[PDB]
Amino acid sequence: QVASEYLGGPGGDAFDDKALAQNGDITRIEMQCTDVATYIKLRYGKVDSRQWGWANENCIQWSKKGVKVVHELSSGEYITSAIVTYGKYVQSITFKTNKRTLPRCGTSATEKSVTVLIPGGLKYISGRWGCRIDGLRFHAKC
Amino acid sequence: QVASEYLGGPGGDAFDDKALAQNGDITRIEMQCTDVATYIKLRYGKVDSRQWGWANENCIQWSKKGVKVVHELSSGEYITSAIVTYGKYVQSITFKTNKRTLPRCGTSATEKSVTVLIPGGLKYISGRWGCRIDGLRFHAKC
Ligand SMILES: OC[C@H]1O[C@H](OC[C@H]2O[C@@H](O)[C@H](O)[C@@H](O)[C@@H]2O)[C@H](O)[C@@H](O)[C@@H]1O
Repeated sequence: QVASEYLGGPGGDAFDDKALAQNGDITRIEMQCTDVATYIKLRYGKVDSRQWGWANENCIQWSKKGVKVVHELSSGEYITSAIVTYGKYVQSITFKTNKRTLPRCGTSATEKSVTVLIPGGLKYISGRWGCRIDGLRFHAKC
Repeated sequence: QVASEYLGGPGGDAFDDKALAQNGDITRIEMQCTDVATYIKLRYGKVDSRQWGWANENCIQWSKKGVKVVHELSSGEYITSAIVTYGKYVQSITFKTNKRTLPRCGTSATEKSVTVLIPGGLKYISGRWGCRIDGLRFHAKC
């Protein structure tokens, strides 16, 4: 088991997709994206996780909601890196796969930025969520 | 395996330690360091690479030379982060391991900076070299 540092802060509630990943490779990314990323929801084989973020419509009181973005992954497509900007929360995420680069979720990229290599491809994520994505940790197929 | 983007420029000649890295984990880092890093040379298990940089002493016409810096890694110690400043060439390299942060090689850090995280540890480097380190790419273990 290989995993990155946790990137983000202590708000929200912890989540962990470890068990759900026993379904198989990530086949889809769903996010909600505005000036910042407000939720993430990956699909492991055929099974989605819960929506990790945008806990309720009342969250408009603290950030914009944004637009739902989906990337359906093709067979043999694996997420191999993530550019993350973060501070108190995850601000923006830019995934790259072994087949293509994907657009950034979160138009603002002003906080500290790191490029996380994800050896063997991303296996699953853990982190913290509430009205947005408080933090993420990337667990690799290695 | 998964790799970072290529950081640097198109000068020099390509090198790639992939085949050498079959000989083992990185056990040693050697660099030549002045205001910029002028060469890099890793050891994989017991097997040293060629000196990637400072092709000859007349290279002093185009940059300073620097001092030789050796870091021996303990068993189970691996490089989990590389902060690189770069443009036309690699300017500076700051390696962090799971045990300690190593000093920057290259006292000047004025060029574009990137922080590459390598969960599980760096496996090997590739890049381009001549009088100095034209560029580097970081390869993970899977
Ligand atoms: O590795 C750097 C560089 O090394 C050799 O070039 C040395 C210098 O050549 C001068 O002609 C030039 O004006 C300088 O900019 C170069 O640093 C090597 O031949 C070259 O390919 C490399 O980029």
